[PDB]
Amino acid sequence: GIQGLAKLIADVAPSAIRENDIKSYFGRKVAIDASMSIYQFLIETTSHLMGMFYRTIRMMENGIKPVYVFDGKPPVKVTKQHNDECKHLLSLMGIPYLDAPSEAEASCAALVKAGKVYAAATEDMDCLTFGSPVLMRHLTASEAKKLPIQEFHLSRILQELGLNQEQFVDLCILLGSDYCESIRGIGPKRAVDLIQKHKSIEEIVRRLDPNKYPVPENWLHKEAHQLFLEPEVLDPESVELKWSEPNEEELIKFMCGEKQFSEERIRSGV
Ligand SMILES: Cc1ccc2ccc([C@H](C)Oc3cn4c(c(O)c3=O)C(=O)N3CCOC[C@@H]3C4)cc2n1
Ligand SMILES: [Mg+2]
Ligand SMILES: [Mg+2]
Repeated sequence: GIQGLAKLIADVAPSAIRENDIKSYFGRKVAIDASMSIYQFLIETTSHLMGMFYRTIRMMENGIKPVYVFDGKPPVKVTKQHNDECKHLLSLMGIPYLDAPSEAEASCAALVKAGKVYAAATEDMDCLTFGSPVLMRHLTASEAKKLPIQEFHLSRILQELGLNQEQFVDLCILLGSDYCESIRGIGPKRAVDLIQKHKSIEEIVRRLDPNKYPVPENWLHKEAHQLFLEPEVLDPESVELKWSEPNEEELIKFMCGEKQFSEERIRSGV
């Protein structure tokens, strides 16, 4: 995640965010961060299946064509069983899924950048740092929250901030990422100003007062910078997204027979 990034974009580049009704995404393909979704559904339980079933029905009823992306090896805990059960449900629902080689959000970004889908759906702001042109938030949110879809357009973030993607990555590192430490005492607005002036963490560090703003020791900022700009992602040319007919009888055998959900409920959803 990126600490304070959504708040910063709302304060300093508000035209990069649009709040939209779910009906406005008719006909669009979306790459869902399935790993972040199942985690949210979990926050033997069946809420990973309840969430995946109902939020997927919601997307399809609004004309959205979702593809679910699952995490691979890393560069409340979601288990192999949760992922396997969700994939089994997705297959019987006729919804496509992809296994990312590493972070799902980086591979959802790759699908958007390649033009395979319109947007990446995740609450994780790392998706923008990994370079997704469009990020949609609150797509899988409970109807109890009645949240609009919060869409971020990365090009307008870069445009309002007067930055390229390399500089934006260094800004996110200074904001506080999960790949390395940030510099203590430099807040979000000061980090924007420093990057706009000096462009890189390298040019900032050679200027900071070591008495005032020392940098972390064994700082992995170069490795973090490289992972965001060149992430390990799925090859979008190997992807052909297809959606098929849900298998109602098998969905009943799995959700009702094996997982004890209501038959009338599952049948009405199918
Ligand atoms: C509830 C909630 C809503 C939004 C949130 C945004 C960001 C974050 C933190 C700071 O960052 C991340 C957390 N996670 C993941 C990320 O990539 C990540 O960057 C992730 O992939 N998974 C895999 C499945 O297991 C859970 C993890 C969750 C936590 C959040 N928590
Ligand atoms: Mg992340
Ligand atoms: Mg993730």
